[PDB]
Amino acid sequence: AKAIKRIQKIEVTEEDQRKRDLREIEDALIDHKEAILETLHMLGHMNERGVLPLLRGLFGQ
Amino acid sequence: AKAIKRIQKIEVTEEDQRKRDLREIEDALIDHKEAILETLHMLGHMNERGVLPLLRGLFGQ
Amino acid sequence: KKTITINGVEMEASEEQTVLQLLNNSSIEVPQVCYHPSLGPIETCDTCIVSINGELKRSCSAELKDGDVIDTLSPDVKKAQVIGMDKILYNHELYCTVCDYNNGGCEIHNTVKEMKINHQSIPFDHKPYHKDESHPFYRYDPDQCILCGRCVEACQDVQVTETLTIDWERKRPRVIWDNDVPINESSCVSCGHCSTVCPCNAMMEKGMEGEAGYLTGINNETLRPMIEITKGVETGYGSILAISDMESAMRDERIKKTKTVCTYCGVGCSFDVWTKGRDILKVEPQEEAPANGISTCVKGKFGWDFVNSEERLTKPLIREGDHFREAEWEEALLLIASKFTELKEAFGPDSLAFITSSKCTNEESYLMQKLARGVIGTNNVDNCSRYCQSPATAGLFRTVGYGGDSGSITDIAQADLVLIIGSNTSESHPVLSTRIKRAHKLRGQKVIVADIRKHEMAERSDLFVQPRAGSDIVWLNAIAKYLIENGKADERFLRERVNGRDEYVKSLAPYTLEYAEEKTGIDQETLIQMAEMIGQADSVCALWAMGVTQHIGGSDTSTAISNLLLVTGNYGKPGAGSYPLRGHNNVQGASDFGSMPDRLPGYEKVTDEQVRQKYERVWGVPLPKEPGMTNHEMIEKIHSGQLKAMYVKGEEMGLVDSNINHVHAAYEKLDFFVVQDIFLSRTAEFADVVLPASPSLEKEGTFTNTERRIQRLYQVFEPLGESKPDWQIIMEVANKLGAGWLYEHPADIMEEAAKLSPIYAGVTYERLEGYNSLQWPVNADGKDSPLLFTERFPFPDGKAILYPVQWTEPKEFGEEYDIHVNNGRLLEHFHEGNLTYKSKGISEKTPEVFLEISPELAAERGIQDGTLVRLTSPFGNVKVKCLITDRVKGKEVYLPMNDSGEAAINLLTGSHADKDTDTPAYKETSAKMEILKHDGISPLPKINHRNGNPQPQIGVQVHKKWARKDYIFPGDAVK
Ligand SMILES: Nc1nc2c(c(=O)[nH]1)N[C@H]1C(S)=C(S)[C@@H](COP(=O)(O)OP(=O)(O)OC[C@H]3O[C@@H](n4cnc5c(=O)[nH]c(N)nc54)[C@H](O)[C@@H]3O)O[C@H]1N2
Ligand SMILES: Nc1nc2c(c(=O)[nH]1)N[C@H]1C(S)=C(S)[C@@H](COP(=O)(O)OP(=O)(O)OC[C@H]3O[C@@H](n4cnc5c(=O)[nH]c(N)nc54)[C@H](O)[C@@H]3O)O[C@H]1N2
Ligand SMILES: CCCCCCCCCCCCCC(=O)O
Ligand SMILES: CCCCCCCCCCCCCC(=O)O
Ligand code: SF4
Ligand code: SF4
Ligand code: SF4
Ligand code: SF4
Ligand code: FES
Ligand SMILES: [Mo+4]
Ligand code: NA
Ligand SMILES: [S]
Repeated sequence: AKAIKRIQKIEVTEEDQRKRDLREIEDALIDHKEAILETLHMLGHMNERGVLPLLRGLFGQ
Repeated sequence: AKAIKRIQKIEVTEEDQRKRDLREIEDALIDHKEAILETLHMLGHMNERGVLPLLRGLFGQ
Repeated sequence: KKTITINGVEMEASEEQTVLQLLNNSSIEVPQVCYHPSLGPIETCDTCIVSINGELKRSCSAELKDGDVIDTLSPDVKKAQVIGMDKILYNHELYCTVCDYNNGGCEIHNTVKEMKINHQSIPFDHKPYHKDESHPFYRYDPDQCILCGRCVEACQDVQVTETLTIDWERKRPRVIWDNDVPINESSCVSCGHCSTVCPCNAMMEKGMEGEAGYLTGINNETLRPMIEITKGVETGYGSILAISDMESAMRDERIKKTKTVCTYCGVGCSFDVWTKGRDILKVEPQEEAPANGISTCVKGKFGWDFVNSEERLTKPLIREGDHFREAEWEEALLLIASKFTELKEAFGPDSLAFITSSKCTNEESYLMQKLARGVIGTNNVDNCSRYCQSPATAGLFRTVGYGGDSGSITDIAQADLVLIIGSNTSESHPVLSTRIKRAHKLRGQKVIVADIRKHEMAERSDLFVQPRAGSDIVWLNAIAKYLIENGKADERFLRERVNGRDEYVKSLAPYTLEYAEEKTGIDQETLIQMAEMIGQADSVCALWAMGVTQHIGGSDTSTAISNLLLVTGNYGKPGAGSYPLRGHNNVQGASDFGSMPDRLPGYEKVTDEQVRQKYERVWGVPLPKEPGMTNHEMIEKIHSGQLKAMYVKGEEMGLVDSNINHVHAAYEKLDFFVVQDIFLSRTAEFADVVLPASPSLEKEGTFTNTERRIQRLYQVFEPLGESKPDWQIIMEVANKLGAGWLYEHPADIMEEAAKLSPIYAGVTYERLEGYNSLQWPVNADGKDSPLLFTERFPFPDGKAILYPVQWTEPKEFGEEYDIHVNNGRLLEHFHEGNLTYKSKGISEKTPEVFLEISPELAAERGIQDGTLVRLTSPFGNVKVKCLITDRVKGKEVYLPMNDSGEAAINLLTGSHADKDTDTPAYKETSAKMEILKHDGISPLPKINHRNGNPQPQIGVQVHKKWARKDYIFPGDAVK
């Protein structure tokens, strides 16, 4: 066909890009699932032990 | 019936596995709900006390 | 034969020419800051001080004699090594934790570490010079320079550019570019050699600056006091060297180092790409690289900017009237399947042509032809070898039977004589030419250059003859006639290994010295010298390129070169052979995998019913029996309503086919046009569908270079956006047509193809892992063929064939066209510059095309640098600025290909092609020149390498350093 240069780009809406970015963060959590799960267990123990409430009170007051 | 060995596995799609993995992370948050809630309260106080803004500025500048 | 005793223990010496070479093989600790195996000994660092028979001597230069008592452990030898290191440390500041060269491979760093050094006797004193950061690609930091001369050895004796020298005669020596000019304004060709061989950060790539380290991003304003604080605090070198080692280890998280094969020319340079995310930090050459070693040119070392160009196509484009619509991959593939099936049903399978890219991999060439023959059902396949070495392979097929070079680049560097015909070897095959230049400069290799333009090879040649364009076969036939008749031909070789001798001598009848002098213009006396040099040389490598083949008699002139080599007995032995230099990075491999209308992979003829039947059983479908169209012929068949579709991958046909006005006219007529490329090329503008392809760095696969050397490339980056690697695209197009191909990696494509192609039978990805390579023919046992025709020639009787060839007069354009427009490439630019214009650094020193006018023609037409002229031929016209230089003579001008519009050389060229291979005769272009503007800025800036002033010399001139008053040999520090 004849020579053309103009390209009409595909519309990536604000909401579409937001989903792509959030999905990228979701995939990173999925990849580091074990590390997150372990962090949550560790965090749960810090709360059971005196640690998290003590820090909440140290900054609270 | 006659002897067969071939097993036709059930299709776990990429999106199905993503939901399973995210749901596993959700369940861990639900289990450590109190610890997370306590961390958030402590974090809120760090911000009120101007500790988080100080750190934001220390790294920002 | 030699027996020595090192450190008390005695052991026999093998072929180790030096004491250091033996110590290294024996795994004995010895510092060697200035020793790099690719360069050889320099004797500048003075850290290899070992005691050869009680005498303290530099082991890198010390020759290993029989019965030598070498000691590398006594307190005096160690006290001498530390003294040599103290001078290195006085000229180099250690700041490793915040240095980009602290990547575990720094020779100063690891030597200070190996020597268990904790203090520095001579404090670091800054040199009285500023950093030379003028060049776009690399920079010089004189304060970090240890004056080892590794960069000087590389520039002078390895690269043979001769820009770098060390001003030893100065109060505080430093590396100088030309006669101490800024790097950017010097003759520095930007090859990268000096940065590669530098043992520290003294010469580094600007890509590495602030990127490699975790703390190197800290602005020099804050980082400088940090270094001064650390220097003062420092307890010992070993303490802060451990801190720097931990940080160096951490860099492995960020920096990714991946082996790849250069996407540019046929030299086949392989190297590691250092990438932090998507940023290319540096192209790090490796000694293990089979074709190049540590050698690179500006294109492979620094011309990779295009991979990250904002112009990279990331989405398929479907034409929607007067514009391109960005569309999903599914709709683009569905449309290609619907239209390809439509033209195949209504007009036949032969109404669809397919163009393979010699930029793409062997597997991608194989899949394009499997799509054309096995899926569409046509033999209309081809690649840019049509405009390139089709005449050279036709010549080799007629005489020696294999469509490739006779040997390796190592054989070229070994040759007694190198005959170069119509080949700008240092600009088109830079790393291959470094082997010839070094051999001529140091080993005394004879170099004969036959060319119409005085290029680097012509300037450095032992004999530079200038024959008239197209007359090359006339002098080639005359050299053979004189050598045969004067009894100087290798009659022993011709006897048992050659056929058609008497018919050959009958065809040489018209080519007498008088006829050659008359037609070529080379006098009879110099013709005698050429014949004597060729005949008396024990081993002769004949390297030819587009100066020979881009002609009407290009196939015949190529055959004449092979015939001459047969006569002089230069085949089947190391250091000799026919070397038609392969153009693209993978032109050899694209042809090797059947991207030719007449042949299937492994060069097995299409019309061969036995070959076709083999592929029918494996592919599960019948193959078309009749051959197809050539790349050039394809536009004629569109113009005659025979070709309704074209699938062109990675080929800029809209600018590289001859007579681009006729090619563009054909494009408007064409029913369906699919262009697959990494950018919206000139050709892609005429496409109905453009598919975003991924370049070499974004895919895996293999390339076959000029030496028939199959090399594997590893993926550096993941494919950008929705661009897919070419094999994945070709496979997805075929699958849309019901092919059902199930490849998962190019290695799957290679396994299928190795079984079918006999010359690739033993090729497996396992045999090509890392820097490993295989030269074809590779039998199923994995045994490759580095040197062809050692045992026999691949013909039924094992004998080569002398092929009768006639001179075909080059096409005459007419009396009105008095300018012979010679055309070619430039060292820095690759063709129209679709890849190299994206490189900002290359564009900075060569921003545009230019027309080389001789000082004679410039005087006659009143031309100055920048004069806009209009070359007009019977096919089109170009408007181009002028550049005066004695590189071009009389009425022959030179127009390089680096332009995509007004000055596109293929607007002048005609559709006339070689009579046997249809290779467009690009070196047979005439035109008339009309002045348009008189005053204009010169098209070649002051910073271009061609505006330099090299300082040729043998070595580093280390004797000048020893002649100084301040020089005291570390070994001499006894009393
Ligand atoms: N830097 C760079 N290197 C490249 C390329 C690139 O674009 N840039 N392209 C690659 C490709 S695809 C190609 S094919 C190869 C080949 O590359 P070469 O063939 O080495 O390159 P060109 O300069 O096109 O060759 C033309 C040379 O032959 C001379 N010449 C012209 N006509 C005649 C004639 O009739 N007789 C004689 N004796 N000499 C003649 C010209 O003056 C010039 O020296 O280079 C590859 N290497
Ligand atoms: N006047 C004149 N004309 C000539 C010549 C001459 O000497 N004089 N030389 C002739 C010869 S020898 C040759 S080989 C041709 C060179 O002509 P081509 O073979 O067309 O060469 P390049 O201009 O390098 O075009 C390469 C194209 O491939 C694209 N590309 C790069 N990497 C990839 C990849 O991985 N995948 C895909 N799909 N595309 C990619 C680039 O963006 C570019 O558009 O020129 C020919 N034309
Ligand atoms: C110190 C460890 C900090 C870990 C930060 C975790 C960030 C969690 C992001 C959660 C994103 C939710 C995804 C979504 O809402 O779509
Ligand atoms: C230092 C403590 C770090 C705690 C990390 C918390 C991670 C939060 C994960 C949030 C996941 C959201 C679930 C979802 O989007 O489906
Ligand atoms: S060049 Fe090597 S020795 Fe010098 S500061 Fe950098 S890492 Fe250390
Ligand atoms: S040409 Fe330039 S980059 Fe190459 S070795 Fe010489 S000075 Fe260094
Ligand atoms: S610039 Fe040259 S002399 Fe200086 S350290 Fe680097 S390679 Fe050695
Ligand atoms: S000589 Fe060829 S393969 Fe080697 S770096 Fe230069 S362009 Fe790449
Ligand atoms: S390696 Fe011997 S003096 Fe440098
Ligand atoms: Mo080519
Ligand atoms: Na280096
Ligand atoms: S080529």
